[PDB]
Amino acid sequence: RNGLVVGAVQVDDCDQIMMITDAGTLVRTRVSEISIVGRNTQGVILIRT
DNA sequence: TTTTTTTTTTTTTTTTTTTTTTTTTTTTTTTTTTTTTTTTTTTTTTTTTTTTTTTTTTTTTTTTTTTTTTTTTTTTTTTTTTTTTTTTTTTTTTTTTTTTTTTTTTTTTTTTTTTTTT
Repeated sequence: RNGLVVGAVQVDDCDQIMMITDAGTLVRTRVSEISIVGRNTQGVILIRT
C-alpha cells in the first residue's frame, strides 16, 4: 500500500499486555493492546507509530 | 788466586682478554581532539474530547495451483581419531611481621698543601 510496504515483526500477545515498537531513526513507543481487535489475516488497521 | 756453570728479574714490547664509553628499537608519557551528561526556555511538538464521511470485512458461491503424494539417490550427518586451545592443581618464589648480627653516606666552617690549566 501507500502506507504499508514490508511486513516486519510478529509477536504473540494477550488482551492486557503492551507492544513496544522501535524506528530506525532513534524513535520508539509503548502502546496498550486493548484498543485493537483481531481480524482474519487480510486487512490493515490502526497506525501505531 | 783465577776462572767456570747456573739461576732469576729485568731491558721488557706484543697478543689476548677485559673493562668502559657509546647510541637503534619497542614501550611510556603529556598534549589536543573528539565522545558523554546536566540545565533554560523555547517555539514547538505532542496528549486528549467531539463530529464526520469513509473503505475494508463479512452473508454467499467459484476454481486452480499450491497442497496432496511415492520413491531414487544423493550428501549432509554422525562416528572415530588426533591436534590446539582453554582452564585449573601444583610448585616455586617473594614480601611482611619483630628481635638480633653487621655495616654505609651527603653537607658547613678555616687553613694549608697538592694538582691541573692559562
